[PDB]
Amino acid sequence: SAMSELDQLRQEAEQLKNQIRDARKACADATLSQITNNIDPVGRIQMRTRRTLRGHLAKIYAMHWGTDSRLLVSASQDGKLIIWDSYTTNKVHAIPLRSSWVMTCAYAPSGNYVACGGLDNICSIYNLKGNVRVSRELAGHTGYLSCCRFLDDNQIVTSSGDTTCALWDIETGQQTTTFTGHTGDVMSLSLAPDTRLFVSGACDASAKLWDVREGMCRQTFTGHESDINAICFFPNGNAFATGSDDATCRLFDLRADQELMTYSHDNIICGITSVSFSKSGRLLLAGYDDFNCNVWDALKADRAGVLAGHDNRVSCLGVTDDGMAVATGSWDSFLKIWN
Amino acid sequence: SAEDKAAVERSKMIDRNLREDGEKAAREVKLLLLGAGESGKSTIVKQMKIIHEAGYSEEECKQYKAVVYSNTIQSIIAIIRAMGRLKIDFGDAARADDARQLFVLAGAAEEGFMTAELAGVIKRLWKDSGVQACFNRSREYQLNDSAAYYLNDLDRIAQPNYIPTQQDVLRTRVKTTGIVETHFTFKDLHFKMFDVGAQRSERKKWIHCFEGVTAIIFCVALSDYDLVNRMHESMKLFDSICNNKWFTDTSIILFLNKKDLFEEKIKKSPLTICYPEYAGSNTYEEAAAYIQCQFEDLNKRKDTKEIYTHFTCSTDTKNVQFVFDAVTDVIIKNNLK
Amino acid sequence: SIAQARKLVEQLKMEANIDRIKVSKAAADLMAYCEAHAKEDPLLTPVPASENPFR
Ligand SMILES: Nc1nc2c(ncn2[C@@H]2O[C@H](COP(=O)(O)OP(=O)(O)O)[C@@H](O)[C@H]2O)c(=O)[nH]1
Repeated sequence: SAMSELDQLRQEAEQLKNQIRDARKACADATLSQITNNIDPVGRIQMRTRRTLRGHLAKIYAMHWGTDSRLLVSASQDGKLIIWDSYTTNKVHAIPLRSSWVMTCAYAPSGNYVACGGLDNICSIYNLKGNVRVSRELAGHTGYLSCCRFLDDNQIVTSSGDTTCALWDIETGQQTTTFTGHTGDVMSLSLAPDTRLFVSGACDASAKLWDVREGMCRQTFTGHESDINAICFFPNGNAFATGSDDATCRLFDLRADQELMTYSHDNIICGITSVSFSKSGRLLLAGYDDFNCNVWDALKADRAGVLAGHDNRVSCLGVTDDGMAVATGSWDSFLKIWN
Repeated sequence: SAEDKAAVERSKMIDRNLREDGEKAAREVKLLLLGAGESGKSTIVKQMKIIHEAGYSEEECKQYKAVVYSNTIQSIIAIIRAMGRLKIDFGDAARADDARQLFVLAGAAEEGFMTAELAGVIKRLWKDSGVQACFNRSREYQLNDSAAYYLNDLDRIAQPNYIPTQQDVLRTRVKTTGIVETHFTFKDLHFKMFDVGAQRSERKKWIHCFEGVTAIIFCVALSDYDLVNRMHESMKLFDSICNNKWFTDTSIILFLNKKDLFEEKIKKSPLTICYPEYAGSNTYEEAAAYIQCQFEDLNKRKDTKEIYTHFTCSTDTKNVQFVFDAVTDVIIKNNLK
Repeated sequence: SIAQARKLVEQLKMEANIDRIKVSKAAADLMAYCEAHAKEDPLLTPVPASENPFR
């Protein structure tokens, strides 16, 4: 009898899924590649290592630029957070972590704060205003902390291996809004420019758009054949790109509620650790497990370049707000600023 | 290019400090505790502190006094709850009053408080023949292995001046989601032991973070064999861990734990519960070895990797001390060059 | 199984009722944004080697 009611609910779910698939197909009159055909390709633009940041003793699992397009932070499993001056390569701060296992780091837009987290299942907030000491420790995630991003100094959104994201009130130190409905580990998150929305990558091979204020999933994006390790918003906030273990990058549109484009190349089989757009959004940068970082044309779906500075897989990427510099980080313990 | 040199000087100060931390970090042996919940991982970490460090002094034990009370209460409560499911009546009908008063007094504090009133209630319940009959059926529901340990010692624990012994502290049960790290020195060697604790996720994503750690201590509870299958569930996990590509150069150490329970339990519950194809006699020695074979056969690397197996009781400071001495030797022998 | 099966069905309904725009319009808007800020992109536009901090 319980099965009979479950059979109904299954059949209804199937019907609804078919409707969405059919509604999305009705939406496609044309494709992104078709409409951009007259657009002159980027070509091949060669970049170079303009800076090499040394002093990390282990794998670098994450990094985040400052909003001033100068300072940046990095998280290594050596048990250290390091704030760098990218111009002079001077180490501004070295922050000892109570847990040497750290999978992410973030830099507050005000520049007053920095966050990090990992297998300790905690997002730790460090105050940068002599030396640096921790301000807040936000607990309650039962899974590992994969990613975190500041809305402002009082608000941060985190994602975890317990399949949930969260909105935190840092002042109270309490979780404000909990985001549920992912069936797998959430590897990454990205806020919309206006911080009205944010998207999440996960091990369920799906990306999900969440409402920050009302605390709900709006849309769900699929088509990836493996885990989504990275996610990033297109500058206008109407689109986002996803990196994955299926070796592919996928551009999704919010209004169209579907996949616009796949960025992948035969002979590229390795997983993708990180993604970032350029300032205009024309260029999509992706960190790979093959030690490289490939530069894709977002509109033309062609590779505009390649970056190999690293002897180990590239774990993370970043692009300055001014779009002047590209930062890579890796398991080879080194950071490289490209221009 | 003058006044900004002061910043460069601070960078070099930082740069040297990283070098200093890095030198000392390289001489530290990194151990990784794995295995299912309640396998004894938290117990062993405590033993490392007990054996190779100062251990637990009076003040350290006093911190655990609250947890001792909590574990005791949570134990007797679990039995009472099971009495309903198994249709087991109280020996004395008046014990239903204590059972209610228990749940009421269990509500008085979110921490473990212990007063004469609560002690009398738990004691009278524990002595009751109905509760004892439900206890003997504990293989049919979730219950602490330290349950009878605390409840039989209740008269001592209920004391006003009571302080926890080191055995009391070892027996306590606590669940932490966050990874637990500890440091100690043995034979001039520095150790970092890592317990993932309760990490709720798909292990595939965080497993590579531990690539290159010296050895893995995988804890398995022998007594889980007759419980609903927890043993077969452990084998699946170990099958994944031992044969993992990330652990190739990592020494795989296998602890078969709670051997004290298993030896007594095998007198009643047959191994055929867990392994129906088992045609052997039910004896502590044969059955324990059989289980060992089941876990070791899971190795697909047999020509390359070796599984170092031990039969351990983790509450026994002496037995752990002896076995860890063998663990130390394996690390030295297996990795040196 | 769990009664959460109903919640998913309801979520699918929320997934189901939404405003959906034709791709070509969404695609044009992305092109429009790119071309608008194309001159402002330092990776696309080779900013003078004099002014860039890394030289
Ligand atoms: N009877 C008995 N109990 C044990 C033994 N080893 C550990 N325990 C107890 O069993 C429980 C489970 O141990 P725990 O440290 O919590 O394991 P973990 O969940 O994997 O971290 C603890 O309460 C220990 O006190 C043993 O050899 N015999």
